[PDB]
Amino acid sequence: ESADLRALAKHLYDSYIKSFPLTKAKARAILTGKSPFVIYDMNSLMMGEDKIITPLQEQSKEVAIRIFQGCQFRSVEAVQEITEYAKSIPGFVNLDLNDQVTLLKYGVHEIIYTMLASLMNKDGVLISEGQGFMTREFLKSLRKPFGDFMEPKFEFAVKFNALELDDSDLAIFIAVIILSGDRPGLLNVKPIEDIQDNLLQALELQLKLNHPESSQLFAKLLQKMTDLRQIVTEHVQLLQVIKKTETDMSLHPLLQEIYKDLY
Ligand SMILES: O=C(O)c1c(Sc2ccccc2)c2cc(Cl)ccc2n1Cc1ccc(Cl)cc1
Ligand SMILES: O=C(O)[C@H](Cc1ccccc1)Oc1ccc(-c2ccccc2)cc1
Ligand SMILES: O=C(O)[C@H](Cc1ccccc1)Oc1ccc(-c2ccccc2)cc1
Repeated sequence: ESADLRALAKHLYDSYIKSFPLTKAKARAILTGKSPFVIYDMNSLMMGEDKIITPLQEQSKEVAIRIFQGCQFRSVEAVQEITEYAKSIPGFVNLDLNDQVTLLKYGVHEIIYTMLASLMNKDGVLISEGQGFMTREFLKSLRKPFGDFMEPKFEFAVKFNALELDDSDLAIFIAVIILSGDRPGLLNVKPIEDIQDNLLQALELQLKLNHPESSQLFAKLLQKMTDLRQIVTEHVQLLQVIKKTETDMSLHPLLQEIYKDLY
């Protein structure tokens, strides 16, 4: 029933609003003008780092290393809030715990990038809960291989943002991503597909109601999941070049655990 689906949509949204201080609405409100300092080069980064506690040993490290060490902090927090949102998805806590961990290891960064897109435009990304703006070309200018981390997230975000989703849309779309039945190592595929198919109905209903003059938005949205797997795939391959060139780069053990036996 359309009444059941709108209930599921509403449930996911209320749960999404509860778990994620980063919302498209707030991000868009900052990019609309409804103030942030701009890091566009080395000089402006140093000025800006002050205006956004880390040990002195970590502070004395290379700029490139420091930028990706610090994003890690918001990253692991995202993985925790994403994990809690997952549990609030009907049926998920009833999956086998091995399958719960597997969907979540494969899914968290696709969601992180989906939510990250709200903060990017074709020129830069809102940082520090919207207080700052770091440019895409300055990220590209970082020492190799660091200059290559972010550029494929920008290319996705420009296209993902062109669809003008609401948070109420994204609440369902990210639930769909977590409950993907074809992740490697899933024991019970069909209970997972059982929930997702029902989530794909909610998402379809939600797009027809929220985007009535856009007939194939659903199709475009579902394809972006291919973009996200490719961005994770690329991102992980880059982490190993970072294990071979960089050593002092302090990876976070939860990120280590997620990136084990993955793609
Ligand atoms: O903590 C931040 O605000 C931040 C950071 S941390 C940071 C930012 C600028 C200078 C030093 C550290 C970050 C780094 C990159 Cl390459 C891209 C986006 C970044 N952001 C924005 C961001 C938003 C959400 C999430 Cl999960 C991670 C990062
Ligand atoms: O610091 C945090 O707890 C979160 C972590 C998080 C990151 C991605 C998805 C879910 C959670 O990161 C944020 C990133 C941006 C923002 C934000 C807030 C207001 C306007 C724009 C961005 C808030 C939190
Ligand atoms: O993998 C992740 O969770 C993050 C994702 C992310 C990266 C930038 C902005 C928002 C999210 O990307 C990273 C890139 C490099 C590193 C890192 C940290 C310490 C040592 C080596 C690499 C950690 C995270």
